[PDB]
Amino acid sequence: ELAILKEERTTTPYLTKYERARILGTRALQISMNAPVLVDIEGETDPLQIAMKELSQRKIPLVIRRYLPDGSYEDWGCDELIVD
Amino acid sequence: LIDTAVKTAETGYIQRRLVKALEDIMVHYDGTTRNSLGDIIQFLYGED
Amino acid sequence: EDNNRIISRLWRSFRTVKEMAADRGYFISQEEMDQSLEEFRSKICDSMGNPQRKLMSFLANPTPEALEKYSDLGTLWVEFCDEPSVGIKTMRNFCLRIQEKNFSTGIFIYQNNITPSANKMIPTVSPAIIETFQESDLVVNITHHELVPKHIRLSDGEKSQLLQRYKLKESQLPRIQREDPVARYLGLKRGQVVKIIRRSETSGRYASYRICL
Amino acid sequence: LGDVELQKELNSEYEQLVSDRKFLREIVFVNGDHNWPLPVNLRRIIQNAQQIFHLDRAKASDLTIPEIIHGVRDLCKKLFVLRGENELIKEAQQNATSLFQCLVRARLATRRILEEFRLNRDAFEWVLGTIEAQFQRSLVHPGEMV
Amino acid sequence: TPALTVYLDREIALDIEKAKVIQSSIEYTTLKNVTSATEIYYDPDPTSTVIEEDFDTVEAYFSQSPWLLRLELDRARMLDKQLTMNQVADKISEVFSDDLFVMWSEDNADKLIIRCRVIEEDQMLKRIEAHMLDLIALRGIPGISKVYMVKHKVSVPDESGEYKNEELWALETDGINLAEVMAVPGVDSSRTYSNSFVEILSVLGIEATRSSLYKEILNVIAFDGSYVNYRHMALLVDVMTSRGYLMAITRHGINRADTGALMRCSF
Repeated sequence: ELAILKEERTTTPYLTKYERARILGTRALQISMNAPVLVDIEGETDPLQIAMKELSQRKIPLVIRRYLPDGSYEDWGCDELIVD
Repeated sequence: LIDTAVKTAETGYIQRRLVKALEDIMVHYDGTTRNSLGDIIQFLYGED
Repeated sequence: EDNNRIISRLWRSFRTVKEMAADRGYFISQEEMDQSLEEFRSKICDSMGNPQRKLMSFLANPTPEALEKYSDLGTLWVEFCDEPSVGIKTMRNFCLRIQEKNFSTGIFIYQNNITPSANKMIPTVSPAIIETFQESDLVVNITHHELVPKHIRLSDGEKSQLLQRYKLKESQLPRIQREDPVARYLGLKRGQVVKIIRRSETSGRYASYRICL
Repeated sequence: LGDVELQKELNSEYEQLVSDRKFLREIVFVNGDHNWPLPVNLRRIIQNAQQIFHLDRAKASDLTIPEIIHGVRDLCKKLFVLRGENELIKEAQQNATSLFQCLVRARLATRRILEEFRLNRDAFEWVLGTIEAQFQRSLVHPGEMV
Repeated sequence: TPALTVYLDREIALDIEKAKVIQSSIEYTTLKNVTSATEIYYDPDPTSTVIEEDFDTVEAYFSQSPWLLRLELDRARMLDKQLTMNQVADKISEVFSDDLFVMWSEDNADKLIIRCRVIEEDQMLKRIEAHMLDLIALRGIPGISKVYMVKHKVSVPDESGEYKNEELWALETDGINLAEVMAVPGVDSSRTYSNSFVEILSVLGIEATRSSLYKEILNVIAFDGSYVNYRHMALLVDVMTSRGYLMAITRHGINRADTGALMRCSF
């Protein structure tokens, strides 16, 4: 109903700056509060740096839910979104 | 000197009014420019 | 002289009205919009040169393309007011003539004004719909001024699909006053949606929708 | 020299440009001012391609006109602004990129490419990919309190 | 600053003399301008006058209450506006028919005098004199104090396809009357523009209002030499007229919007 099926998704597939920032902050928080890390850490002890690297590898388990003006939403995966 | 002193406050007031007027307009995903209620002012921001 | 300029103005107004009727979807004979000034003089202006307003009324009918596109585009009657001023009796008899002739749409043109009492009973001829236009207001066609863009009405299917596209509500769209001069010229009615395409210096052709009030 | 199947493609593209010039010159810009803000600068992309492949000298181009016009025509339909299969969506897409597509064609004309730029095949491919990506990043994002 | 920019006909735009004629036509010179003096002479005898300024002229022209309303005119004004005194008499005739007999001198007479005879009345004569000095319009659209024979330069395409300058005459005015002027013959009625976008809304609808508003804002900002991205000013105007009427940016228009109360309250 408010959801829209993945076959007919119409929103842009690039990841907007706001989505980037929100995902980075959310993940870095989670990372910084005992959340598992989906990629390797070598020298970047900074949780924000860990989040940046993990996004660069497209290994972040978060789904964006964008709200259409009407009220309907669609579900994009951080995996599928084309990160520039 | 007098001219500068007068002009500054008036410019501040006008800027305040404008900012208050448009403060709610944002760009949704559909590419249309709507205020809070959902009115559509531009269907494609700036026409591009 | 004064009469000559008066006749020229009357002819220009008549041309405006004819073009308006053409635009809304109603056919006219092609040469008629091409009607020259002096043939207008002979056709209407008296021996002394005085015009004959009753000699101006006429009829028009929907073009089949517009007729099928717009379902309700019914017979249109036009008429000029003989009286320089308008009273209740004139509008009463005009409404009766419209009703008897059974024209879904009628247009009245005065010269000076309409008494407010007469204006009051204007919307009292439903479902037949009536309108008025001052003569001077029709000297120059506005849709042919540089700034004005070209409005286009939509069909029920077109407007419905448009609203389905954005997932909207009829109120959510930009609104154009039904008393907007262009709205009158196009005989706009509540709930209709007219699309305006505009010369945009960032994409050239920006298509703008509007709803009427 | 003297061929026709190429002459028809060239004629089609030239007529497209003639129509574009008429449209712009008679509708958009009445006075004649041809300087305006538009997205994704081109001259820079052209000269970056030139440098990246050392495109000076009079070395003959090894690029077929049909490939050039095929890419250009294909490109004009790839500039995504609204993504969806409704007719109105497609009409809006067309309306948005009108002047940008006009600019693109004004630049990447076969004569222009082959003489003033003398690109090669891979150079042209890179130019097209670059224009695509640069435009795609140049969009207003959702949420901007414009 | 009410001002109009009136485009002349292509023929007249390059024609200086026809531009002058058209301007003279539009210019709203009323009888108040032309009048030079107004004196009430009590002429007991309707058949003649006891005043030497026009005694010979009125007597030669000849072949009720006796109060006479006698007014003088300035030759320079009539000749400069190109309208002759007999036309003034005629116009007085149409406006007031026959309540005042209009006896008119000749241009060869040094003082151009139009005589009015009435048909307690002494005050009524002065009242007629006042109403006359004011409520008679000779020529020109109402509301046009003055008009300017502004010259213009415009880019024009040429035969070869180039764009070439072309000097064209034009009329600028002080005073705004949009609907009436377009119907004045000798003027391009498809382009004429006014500086008061309110009249644009009144006459040429809303979209023309949008465009005129944007043009005015752009001119105001850019006059110094600055520049602003067009999209911003476009957003401003298109918000200003989203509902269809000028949502003037103040407490009234903003608050008169039917948005949430918390919004309009804070402002």
